[PDB]
Amino acid sequence: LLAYLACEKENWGPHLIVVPTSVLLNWEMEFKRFAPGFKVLTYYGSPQQ
DNA sequence: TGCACAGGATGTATATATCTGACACGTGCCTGGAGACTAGGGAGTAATCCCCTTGGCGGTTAAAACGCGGGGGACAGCGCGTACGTG
Repeated sequence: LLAYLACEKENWGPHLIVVPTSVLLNWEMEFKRFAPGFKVLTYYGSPQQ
């Protein structure tokens, strides 16, 4: 659906997912596996990183 | 002539009468001791409601705890001289 929004319209936008802490890496690995052309960030190291 | 002696001329602690100072006793007018009336402030109670607990599982995060390197600062040793101790 997010890859459909990039090709259907010109809206890309900064998106947001809310994942549990155990499946945090599977969405990044799935984002590199499926639909590579998206820029994805993650969230680790709350006080410093 | 050199020498001991008897009595006076001054001292000196000793005992006695005398001068302050503080403890002890005998009063009386501003205090207390006590009797009665008032009453409002203190002792007692009936809901109340409201924030304050009761007990313990996990997940995760930010704070607390440990560990080593070493660098610079506490700290000991020692000579000087002038600044207060002593007369």
